[PDB]
Amino acid sequence: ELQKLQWAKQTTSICCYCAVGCGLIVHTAKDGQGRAVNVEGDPDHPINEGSLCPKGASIFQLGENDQRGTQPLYRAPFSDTWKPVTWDFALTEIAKRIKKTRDASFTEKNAAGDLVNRTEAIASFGSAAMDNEECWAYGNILRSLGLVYIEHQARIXHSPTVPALAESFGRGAMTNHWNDLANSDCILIMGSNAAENHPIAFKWVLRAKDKGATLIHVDPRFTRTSARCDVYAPIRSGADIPFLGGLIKYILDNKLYFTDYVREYTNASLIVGEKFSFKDGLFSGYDAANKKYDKSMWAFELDANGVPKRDPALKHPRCVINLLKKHYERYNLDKVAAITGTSKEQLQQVYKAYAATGKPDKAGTIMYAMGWTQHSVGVQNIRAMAMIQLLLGNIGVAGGGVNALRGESNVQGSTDQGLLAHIWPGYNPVPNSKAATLELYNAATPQSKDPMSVNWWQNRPKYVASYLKALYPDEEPAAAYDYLPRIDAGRKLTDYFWLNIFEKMDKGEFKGLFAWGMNPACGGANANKNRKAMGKLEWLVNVNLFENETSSFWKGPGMNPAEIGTEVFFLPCCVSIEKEGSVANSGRWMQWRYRGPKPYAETKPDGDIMLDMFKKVRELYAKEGGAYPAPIAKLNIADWEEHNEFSPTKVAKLMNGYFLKDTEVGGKQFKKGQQVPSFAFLTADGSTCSGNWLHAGSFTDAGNLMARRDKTQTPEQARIGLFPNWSFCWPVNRRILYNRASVDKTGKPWNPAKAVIEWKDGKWVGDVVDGGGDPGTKHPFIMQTHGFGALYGPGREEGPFPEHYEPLECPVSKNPFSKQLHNPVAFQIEGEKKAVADPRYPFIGTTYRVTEHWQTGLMTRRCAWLVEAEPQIFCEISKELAKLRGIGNGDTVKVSSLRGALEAVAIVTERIRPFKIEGVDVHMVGLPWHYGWMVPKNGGDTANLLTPSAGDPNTGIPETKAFMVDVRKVWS
Amino acid sequence: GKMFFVDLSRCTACRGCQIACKQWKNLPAEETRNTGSHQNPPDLSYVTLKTVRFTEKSRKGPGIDWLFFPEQCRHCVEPPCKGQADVDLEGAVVKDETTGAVLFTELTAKVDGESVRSACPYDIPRIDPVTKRLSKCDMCNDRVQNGLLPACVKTCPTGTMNFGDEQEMLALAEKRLAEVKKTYPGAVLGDPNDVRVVYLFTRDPKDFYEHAVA
Ligand SMILES: Nc1nc2c(c(=O)[nH]1)N[C@H]1C(S)=C(S)[C@@H](COP(=O)(O)OP(=O)(O)OC[C@H]3O[C@@H](n4cnc5c(=O)[nH]c(N)nc54)[C@H](O)[C@@H]3O)O[C@H]1N2
Ligand SMILES: Nc1nc2c(c(=O)[nH]1)N[C@H]1C(S)=C(S)[C@@H](COP(=O)(O)OP(=O)(O)OC[C@H]3O[C@@H](n4cnc5c(=O)[nH]c(N)nc54)[C@H](O)[C@@H]3O)O[C@H]1N2
Ligand code: SF4
Ligand code: SF4
Ligand code: SF4
Ligand code: SF4
Ligand SMILES: [Cl-]
Ligand SMILES: [Cl-]
Ligand SMILES: [S]
Ligand SMILES: [W+6]
Repeated sequence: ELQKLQWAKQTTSICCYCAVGCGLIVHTAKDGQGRAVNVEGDPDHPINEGSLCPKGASIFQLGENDQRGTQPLYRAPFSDTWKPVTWDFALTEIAKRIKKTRDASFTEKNAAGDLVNRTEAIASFGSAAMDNEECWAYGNILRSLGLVYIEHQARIXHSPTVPALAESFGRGAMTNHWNDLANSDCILIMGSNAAENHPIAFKWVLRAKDKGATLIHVDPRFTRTSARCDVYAPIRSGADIPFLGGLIKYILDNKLYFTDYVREYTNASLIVGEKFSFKDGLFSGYDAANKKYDKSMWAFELDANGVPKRDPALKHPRCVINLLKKHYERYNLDKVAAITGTSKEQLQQVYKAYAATGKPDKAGTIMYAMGWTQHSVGVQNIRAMAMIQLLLGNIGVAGGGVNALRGESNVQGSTDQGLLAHIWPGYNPVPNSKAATLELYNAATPQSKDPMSVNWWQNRPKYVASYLKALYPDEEPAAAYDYLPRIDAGRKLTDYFWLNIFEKMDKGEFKGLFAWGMNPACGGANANKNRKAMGKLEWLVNVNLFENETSSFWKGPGMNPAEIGTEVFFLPCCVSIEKEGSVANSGRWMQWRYRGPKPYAETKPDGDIMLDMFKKVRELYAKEGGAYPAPIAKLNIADWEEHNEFSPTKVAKLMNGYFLKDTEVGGKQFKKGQQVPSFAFLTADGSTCSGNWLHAGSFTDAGNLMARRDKTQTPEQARIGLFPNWSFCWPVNRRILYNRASVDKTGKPWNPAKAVIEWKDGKWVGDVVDGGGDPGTKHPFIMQTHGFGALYGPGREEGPFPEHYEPLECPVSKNPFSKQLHNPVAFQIEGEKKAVADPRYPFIGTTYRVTEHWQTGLMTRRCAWLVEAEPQIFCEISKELAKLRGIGNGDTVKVSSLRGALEAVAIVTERIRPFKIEGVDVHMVGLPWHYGWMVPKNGGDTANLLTPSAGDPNTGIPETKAFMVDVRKVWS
Repeated sequence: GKMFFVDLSRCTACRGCQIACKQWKNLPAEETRNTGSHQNPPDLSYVTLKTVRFTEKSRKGPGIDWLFFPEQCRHCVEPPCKGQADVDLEGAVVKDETTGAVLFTELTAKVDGESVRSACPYDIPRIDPVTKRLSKCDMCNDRVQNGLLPACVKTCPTGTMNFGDEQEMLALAEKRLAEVKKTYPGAVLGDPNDVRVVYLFTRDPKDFYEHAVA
């Protein structure tokens, strides 16, 4: 027996860092009664098999960390010191501040006279770091208080993936899962540094390569990923659409597309209306004065039955696939090479290797993340790759898909729970001010008259009614609908998102902010604006593991505490191994984890903090009365607690849902109190509650399916690694989305050796089928109104096809693709200066991660083994730029933009080379964003001092991956 | 006895192994600074038994050869370190003949530490300036005695790290060398008949580290 592990109890957990979702084994002293003594990998877990990267391997140091918060701290207005306070003081006073601010700001009706019942003077940020049950409860607390400004990591992360992939396929999530990568014939890693940022993924990537896959890395930098790939090609930051449109042209010109898949399963055959056109970089319907498109100009031509017209011959000039060929004909190799910097030879090599996967018995996959999302064209970057995958028949297949790699351990779950301003849990839209009734809300859902179109969102009334019953079980759904706040129908949606929240805050329009498990003083683009704007708050509640740049922004760089009136409450929460609950990984696997040690010192799990705070608000309303108290007073919080604490188990069962009365549904009889077995059995009439329809099926009368640790598989399942009995994925355990597209009209797989589903002896075997129906009876994309993979996607803010636009700060003021330089509807704030081919800021700036740190480094800058490996902010530059500026390797340099400046250590490397753009060498400056002024000594500050608060018009994500800077040697 | 086979053709320099070694032993961190490299700590030391060394070599066309070397004691079949320690005081360096581990004891404080380091053809031993004790990788010998993998082998995400009985591990090393040579024609095993940590280098081992091989 090992001395180290003697008299220690073993429990399982899931890594608190990235969305791979690796399993842990925790040992806790004194048979569970003491501190953690050891944290390492779970050998039985099917994803990591005991492996951990340096972040997972250091969780012991994170949890058992003498720098962790111990109890609440209070910073009075104009004070330079924290005062330790009790939980009771902190939460009593926070309840007073919430209520004072709500009672003064609450609006029953908007200026138009429409009911909105909202509090506009409080915002909340966070958090993908909380458990799923905590995320769900948190969003419901905030909406009961009337908030609409509710955001988190997702906004500044994978927000553009959701509309990009929902436009394309019907859903926003990663389509496949980590184990499935080993099934791929060609893995393109592009806009991702997976060997550093999803390290255990490389177990499965390299297994693909062992079985004959080609691995391709396309990145402005040569990284630790590039070192292990077969093909490495550079690409200039912000030049993805040229590269991807060139591959569309290549596939169409060479007839490398999967003809039958494209004809049957994509919208290739649909006829676009005569009002659609594109000229000189603008689609039809551009309103120059309002910087907006009239998207009605992009509509399909409809038949007399109101179904889009189709030409199965693919001959009509207005067929999607003919308009697609016409759009991408400009993307020839010479023009793509000239704008990307990528040689024609390397473009041909990558295009040939990847487009080879258009064969039915071959599968290509894309692994992407922030290199694609964090742009003013983030949605369109992703759309272009979704279109490629559809042309090649890679959607729905093993080893294929769009592997949009989620970031935080539960950013999939926090998005699923609606911690974004535009969505309730389960991707039901937040009502706008014109949806005056639940009937008017439901009438917005598109209907189909195509009998082969499943159009599954027609079930939305069941999900919204069951959600309103989860919150307000005593009320009819139509009555409860009036409790929840509404956004103004008249406004751009981006007015409600992260960047505009900070702009409003800088104008003094917010009294209070919750920084709940986020560090916006470091993680938000244009961090100088953020740090200044937080001093215009009356109060800030920061919930986090350590004191940090956000909690303590009032004593940050250049700040005078004596001039800053913001009252701050710092509330220390528990680490992941100190609580129970679920996290949803990038493949939508909802995994249950257990407590090892008790909470450190006087720290609390987020669920208890938010429930105790909310109960204090409810008690204060009982004492005083106030603004429209009903939504607060009536909220069903009985179901969230057991033994006077937050109950992960009870909240998870409520999220799944249960029957409030005896009900007959799907000709089955259910009893009051039974769990809902799946979302198929939810009702619109108030019989069922379900906090989140996607969770209906996760926690049934059979028990907690998220807690399953069964690696049992049928032969067909084990051939591709579905592990359907390991945890539970939404929706209803469909591990590979869109898997009806993986079979022909008879239900035979395109690629039998890697079948996902297969029609055998009158049933679908393998994965859970994504949409019920016999073979050939339904279009395969069941969440799409029309049923098809969309090559042409007319719901996007800057058009139905991707088109190259330069980054909003760019090295050239020419675009060879068209007259249009920038995204003509981009999110931007008037007055904010942009460096466009400015010789004062002549270098491309981009920001990215290293294996050893996490996020803003709030967590990992406290972990001595990770600081040891990567102690300081660095600046990566080529030898050629180093020579131009007289910078030696290891020298101190100053990187500057229009918005800020910071010092870093130069890393001079051949891993970065010039980008030859129209014959002219363009130099880049790379920075990590893991550093901040609080800790460690000489670590440096945030790269977000440099980044622009401007970006994608669809989702408001900032362009943190492509801006402009200068670099200069520091002589000190 | 046991053996590591370390397939450096699979290494992503994640440093999982570097952190896992410290977590298992509860080792302290060094004071480090960035001097123009991801590599850190820059060297083995009394508190650092494994560091991943990073070396960049120019290659024609885009990209480089980025060579990663997770350095540790090689657990020599016949360790010179022990021969030298034994000149000053026996019992400073002992062998586990079941596992093959070579093990430093606290009696290293009473031998000439610089001479013991000089005797190592891999330049592995490191001396504590305060106590004069020597440290290095101890093969996670107590884990191995208890039927577990070494911490750095268990943690590795890529199949770079492999551990098992010497006959199976040398057969695996020769099989993998033949396969990797299809892509990396200068691939070689490091001193495979002399050591219990057998590295597969993708090119001249001295490009990975000056003391990569004897
Ligand atoms: N080690 C580590 N892992 C993490 C995290 C972490 O902090 N540390 N954070 C987690 C989170 S929240 C997320 S969202 C994921 C993000 O994971 P990634 O997206 O992998 O993260 P980054 O390193 O920011 O960006 C990936 C790559 O984009 C490249 N790049 C820069 N500009 C461009 C461009 O315009 N186009 C293209 N094609 N590439 C470009 C960069 O050089 C970089 O190598 O990582 C998660 N995992
Ligand atoms: N320049 C630039 N900026 C970026 C990015 C980039 O690539 N470049 N990446 C963007 C992306 S993808 C993301 S996701 C964001 C991240 O931005 P933030 O979310 O602000 O980053 P952090 O706060 O560092 O990381 C998440 C927080 O979760 C906290 N936490 C951990 N466990 C718990 C818990 O149980 N409860 C609570 N309440 N808190 C907990 C951690 O302590 C940590 O502070 O940054 C974005 N910003
Ligand atoms: S950070 Fe990601 S890859 Fe690393 S151990 Fe955690 S879940 Fe696994
Ligand atoms: S854990 Fe494995 S892949 Fe990571 S650096 Fe160590 S040997 Fe290389
Ligand atoms: S075998 Fe054990 S002591 Fe040696 S490097 Fe690996 S973790 Fe460290
Ligand atoms: S590598 Fe050096 S320290 Fe390790 S056993 Fe061999 S001679 Fe001794
Ligand atoms: Cl203080
Ligand atoms: Cl030893
Ligand atoms: S994230
Ligand atoms: W993220």
